[PDB]
Amino acid sequence: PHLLTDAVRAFQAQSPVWRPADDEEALRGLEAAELTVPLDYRAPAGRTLTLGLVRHRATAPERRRGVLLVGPGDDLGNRGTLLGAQLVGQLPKEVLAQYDVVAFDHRFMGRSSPVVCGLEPEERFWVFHHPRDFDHEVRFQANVAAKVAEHALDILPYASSRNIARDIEVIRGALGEDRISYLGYSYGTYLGAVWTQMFGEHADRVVLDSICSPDWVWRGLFTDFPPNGERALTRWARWAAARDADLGLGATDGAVRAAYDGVLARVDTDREVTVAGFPLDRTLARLIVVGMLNSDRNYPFLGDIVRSAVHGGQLEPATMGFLGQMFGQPKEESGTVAQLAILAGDWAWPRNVDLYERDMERASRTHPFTGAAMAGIKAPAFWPVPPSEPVTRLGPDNPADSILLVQAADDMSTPLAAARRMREVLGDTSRLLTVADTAHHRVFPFYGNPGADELVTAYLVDGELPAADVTRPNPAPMVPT
Repeated sequence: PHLLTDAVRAFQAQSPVWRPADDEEALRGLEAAELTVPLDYRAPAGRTLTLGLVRHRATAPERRRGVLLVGPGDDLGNRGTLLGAQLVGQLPKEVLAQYDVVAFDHRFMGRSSPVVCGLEPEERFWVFHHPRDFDHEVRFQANVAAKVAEHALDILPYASSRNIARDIEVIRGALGEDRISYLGYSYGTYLGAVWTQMFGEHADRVVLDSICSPDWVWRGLFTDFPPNGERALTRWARWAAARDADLGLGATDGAVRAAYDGVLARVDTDREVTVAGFPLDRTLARLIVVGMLNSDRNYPFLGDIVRSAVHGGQLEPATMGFLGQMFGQPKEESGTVAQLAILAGDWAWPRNVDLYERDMERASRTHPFTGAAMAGIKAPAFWPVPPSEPVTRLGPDNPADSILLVQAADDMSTPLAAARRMREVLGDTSRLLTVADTAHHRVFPFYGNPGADELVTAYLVDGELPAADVTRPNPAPMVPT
């Protein structure tokens, strides 16, 4: 493989102009800047892109250590600039004191040359789409690919994690830094692994939190999910069962699950279901739950929602503002497009349609909650372009001086097994912190776990790393150990 260092250097001589980020409410309080990046690092004198950056700036100039680059989004499809805004509001004070926090939207979405393809609301849910039947899902997923092929064919070969890692190198040079620190979540942890593997001599301190497995690229991300979906739903049901008095579900795990399986049984036979008067289809009856299960702090919201879907009408006013934040508005399209483009642009998906039917039916049976939706046919199976480069070979020759991995032991979308595999692959330059009795996605700083916060802060501020992997407890667990 090739780094294309010459092309990167050519774009590292930029000096962006920063101003207040006044044109978007969520970004007020930050500076913004724009930066240029080649579409194809094999063609540095050819077509270019613009990336949108934001920055906070270290609050203690006399204690400034460097810049902390935020991975450009957590879950693939989300905006890195918005993640940066969330982080500026929640990182430890002393991190904000010693680091310029810099965030960005990666190529082809949000504030960075977004690509739009005329997707319908339902097609934006292509990832967790629950199938009517296999033949109908084939048509659905193939038709998503078609719309992206029609409108984005010219950039699809250049949607890759390796290109985003080169984009990071351009950002680093444009900031004038020899070394940068990095904080990433979910897909950002795969990007962090790739960028350090390629360019890790330029890493200072690296924190990866809620870990994508290195062996997932990229259908494994889907097919490994349903068992973790099942386990996370069962954990909630154990919590709900002990609270039968206050919630409307039963007093055993199975009873609460049966209650929920009843609302699925309905949507899967086209019988009507709503929660707040807002209607639920085959996919939403599942996706709303999955989305809630990204933090076990949401367990009461989920009790509220499942109760309202079974019996009631009213939602508690807390549950309303939290649902309306999530859905109610369609998912941001350029983020869906870039997600599609990267999942298929990094790696060639199986294209035989019968493998996917076999897998869907096997998974529908063994893991009913999300098995069909995850193991089934997906739009990358019909992708119009192949990857331009091999996938990055991650391994223990990673040149980063140190990498700290942070992982909730019971997290759903990025499970403990994934973090342990990343730890194995990166080798002795990495260390893994496991936070016990915690089913939460994005632990530091969002969960407020004292042990994780203290360990990560000690690393980022003082460079302290444990001699070997460590565990920290959850002093406020949602369910017994």
